[PDB]
Parts: sequence; structure tokens; C-alpha cells
Amino acid sequence: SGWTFGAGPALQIPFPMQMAYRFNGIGVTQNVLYENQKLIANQFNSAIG
Amino acid sequence: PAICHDGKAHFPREGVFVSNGTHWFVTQRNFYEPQIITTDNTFVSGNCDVVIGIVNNTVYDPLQPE
Ligand SMILES: *[C@@H]1O[C@H](CO)[C@@H](O[C@@H]2O[C@H](CO)[C@@H](O[C@@H]3O[C@H](CO)[C@@H](O)[C@H](O)[C@@H]3O)[C@H](O)[C@H]2NC(C)=O)[C@H](O)[C@H]1NC(C)=O
Ligand SMILES: *[C@@H]1O[C@H](CO)[C@@H](O[C@@H]2O[C@H](CO)[C@@H](O)[C@H](O)[C@H]2NC(C)=O)[C@H](O)[C@H]1NC(C)=O
Repeated sequence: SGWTFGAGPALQIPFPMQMAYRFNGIGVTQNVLYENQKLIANQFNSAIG
Repeated sequence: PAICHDGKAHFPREGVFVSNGTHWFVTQRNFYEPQIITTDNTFVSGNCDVVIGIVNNTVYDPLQPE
């Protein structure tokens, strides 16, 4: 649900779209995420490991 | 997540791509004000060969009528 469940009713949203919105919040265009997704996922998995 | 019109992509400038049963629209995040997909609402960058979950659809043009 992203951050919506902290204000009103919980609203569903796919995870890659949520990450695109989060990138859009630090001054980076969203097309960066959708063009480099497998690499970002692998980096996240390695970081959490 | 995106729309591939002619070998390219079309990401929304501000808002999300939302479809009812048949047609497609672009709308705001926190309200429901559907609009027709035009070249003003979208910016093109890419090749629609790497985006996952893209749809074909079509995008209108305001310059051609005039
Ligand atoms: C999903 O949303 C779209 C956008 O509104 C719906 O398409 C629109 O549906 C209405 C209702 O059928 C159409 O209005 C009708 O127009 C005909 C003339 O073509 C008129 O004789 C009828 O009395 C009525 O006013 C409207 O034209 C149509 N939009 C377009 C661009 O054609 C669509 O119906 C929605 N999905 C579903 C499953 O309903
Ligand atoms: C979106 O358009 C592309 C471009 O035509 C379609 O890809 C072609 O689809 C035909 C029909 O199946 C194939 O014969 C071609 O080999 C495809 N070309 C490529 C480069 O993939 C695609 O199928 C369309 N998608 C939808 C959902 O309509």
C-alpha cells in the first residue's frame, strides 16, 4: 500500500510502481527504474543479505 | 507502467495510467479526474523493449488537427 495506509484507507499498488514514485521524490525521473530493474533488484538482495 | 506507441515509451509526466474495462486514461494520484492520453501528458524516453508490463495502446496528437 505504500504510504497511503498511514493517512486514510489502505490502497493497493504494485511494488515497482511504488519504487518509481519513491525515485520521483528525490529528483530522479522514473524512467531510470523501469530501464534498470533487474540490476536494482539484485543490488537490493545483496544489500539485505 | 508505460505505453509503447511507435517503438518508444510514454511515461506519465505527473499521474498514473488507469484503465476501465476497455479504454485508457491518465489521472492524478489522489483524486479521480480522467483525461485523454495526449503528447502533453507524457514524455518519451526509451525503446519499449526493456520495460516490463508495457501495453500497446495509442497516443493522440494535438498538432495534426490544426
Ligand atoms: C470506460 O470509460 C469510457 C470513457 O467514458 C467509456 O466509453 C464511453 O461510454 C459511453 C457510454 O456508452 C459512450 O457514450 C455513448 O455515446 C454514444 C455515441 O457513440 C451515444 O449514442 C450514447 O447515448 C452514449 O452517450 C461514450 O461514447 C464512450 N466513449 C467513447 C470515447 O466512445 C466506456 O464505456 C467505459 N467502459 C465500460 C465497460 O463501460
Ligand atoms: C504491440 O505492437 C508490437 C509491434 O507490432 C507487437 O509485436 C509484434 O507482434 C506481431 C503479432 O504477434 C508479431 O508477428 C511480431 O513479431 C511482433 N514484433 C515484435 C518486435 O515483438 C506486439 O505483439 C503488440 N502487442 C500487443 C499487446 O498488441
